[PDB]
Amino acid sequence: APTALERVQKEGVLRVITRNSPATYFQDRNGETGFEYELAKRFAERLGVELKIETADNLDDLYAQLSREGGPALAAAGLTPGREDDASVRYSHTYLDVTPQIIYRNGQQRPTRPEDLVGKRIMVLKGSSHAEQLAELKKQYPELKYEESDAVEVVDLLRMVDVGDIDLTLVDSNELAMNQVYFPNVRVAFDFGEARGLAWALPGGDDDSLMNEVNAFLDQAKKEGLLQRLKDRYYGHVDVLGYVGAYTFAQHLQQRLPRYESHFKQSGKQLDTDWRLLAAIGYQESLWQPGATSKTGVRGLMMLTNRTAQAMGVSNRLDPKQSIQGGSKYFVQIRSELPESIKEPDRSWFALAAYNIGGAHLEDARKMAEKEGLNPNKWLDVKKMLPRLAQKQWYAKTRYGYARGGETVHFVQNVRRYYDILTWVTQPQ
Ligand SMILES: CC(=O)N[C@H]1[C@H](O[C@H]2C[C@@H](C(=O)NCCS(=O)(=O)O)[NH2+][C@@H]2CO)O[C@H](CO)[C@@H](OS(=O)(=O)O)[C@@H]1O
Ligand SMILES: CC(=O)N[C@@H]1[C@@H](O[C@H](C)C(=O)O)[C@H](O[C@@H]2O[C@H](CO)[C@@H](O)[C@H](O)[C@H]2NC(C)=O)[C@@H](CO)O[C@H]1O
Ligand SMILES: [Cl-]
Ligand SMILES: [Cl-]
Ligand SMILES: [Cl-]
Ligand SMILES: [Mg+2]
Ligand SMILES: [Mg+2]
Ligand SMILES: [Mg+2]
Repeated sequence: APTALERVQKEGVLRVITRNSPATYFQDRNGETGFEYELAKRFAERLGVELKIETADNLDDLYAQLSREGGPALAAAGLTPGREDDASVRYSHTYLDVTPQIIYRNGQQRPTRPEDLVGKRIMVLKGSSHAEQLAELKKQYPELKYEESDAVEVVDLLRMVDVGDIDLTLVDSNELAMNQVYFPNVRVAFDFGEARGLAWALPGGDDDSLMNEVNAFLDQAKKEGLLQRLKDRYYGHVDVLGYVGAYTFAQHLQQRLPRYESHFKQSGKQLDTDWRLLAAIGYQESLWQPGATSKTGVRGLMMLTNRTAQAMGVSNRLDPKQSIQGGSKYFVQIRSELPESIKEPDRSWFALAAYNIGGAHLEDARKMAEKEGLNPNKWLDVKKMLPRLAQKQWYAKTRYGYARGGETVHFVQNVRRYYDILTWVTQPQ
């Protein structure tokens, strides 16, 4: 009889079940994203098969699907293995350590240990390891009360805390980091339990043909730095922006962006470009503040120089609509002017670089890349060269000389992250 691996290879497709959420798998007009989506896509490529994503609305359904006749090959969904073995399911080697955290609302008193969870309105996801944690606690503190939802995602639980619908929830630290940027009031109360490893889940039984390939792949993903890169993209917001930076973005998202969103959308539509990337530029430049001012005379929401403003037909840099339109037009123009050899998505990142440092200094970095045997059409390569423009040992012999290339790297990195954050916004219940 055909093995699990042989079935997949024969069918030419790897069916992967997951949750529908930015952390795992998420659809947006510009494509599909998610930590689990990208990791599973790489695994399917390793196997030389097509990835087919299936989703479940809660964990019970996810595990039921995995254990059904005709079910998917594996589940990739930020799964925490249960405390006890169950014949219905087997787990891979773990690929991410996360820490469960009790989450509370700033403005209310912070519980600091498990006993403080008594007397609170708590909600967690049904069928979760988090629910098990509380069930175990309830044996010690019978007055403990908590509710379980089988019809929402973690973003919804965190929103409930943010607006005061509940007092507390319990989530994985990576989920908190990803969502901190949406909820200005949520805070970590304390770490509840030891860190644990997330793992892919396979059907029960004694067929190890696919499992061994999964584990070989995960080890390779770790070695290549793929796990780290995905971790940083999806779960790195607090690591990179800082914790205060993260919940401060959340405040600005709630209070400032609604004042300007229509302008960004208007400009994006007329320029045929994603408004959320435009908005991300605006956040990095001014934190969405139309009266902002840099040290060097640059002003406004999109931080246009007077030269750029004039060139774009901006007559008032301090007017949010004009700044947005001018900055957006400029970004689009310089993206269009990039060498044809630079392809998307890299092309957009090079355009961000040029927005900040100008096309001339950017060309110097591309020339440097080529000289170093790197690919001048790949952003990740040229990004390595940009900081050299701030160092005399490198910039003195370049055509255009000194430039703050380190700043530019930071600029592009931050805008790309804010762009992701805006793309991953979901609607409340
Ligand atoms: C939107 C805009 O006006 N960008 C201009 C950019 O300003 C940057 C400058 C930066 C800035 O002022 N950073 C702060 C420096 S400091 O903290 O005040 O010292 N912010 C602006 C947009 O990202 O400088 C470059 C390079 O000269 C210009 O390229 S060039 O015309 O081809 O030379 C580019 O036009
Ligand atoms: C140290 C730091 O974090 N500074 C931030 C500042 O960036 C400066 C230039 C820096 O990193 O040294 C940043 O200000 C904007 O930075 C972008 C480039 O990333 C510039 O193009 C803008 O002109 C700058 N705007 C202003 C008003 O200075 C701001 C917020 O993004 O935060 C600073 O803490
Ligand atoms: Cl999420
Ligand atoms: Cl620099
Ligand atoms: Cl980057
Ligand atoms: Mg749902
Ligand atoms: Mg999980
Ligand atoms: Mg210069």
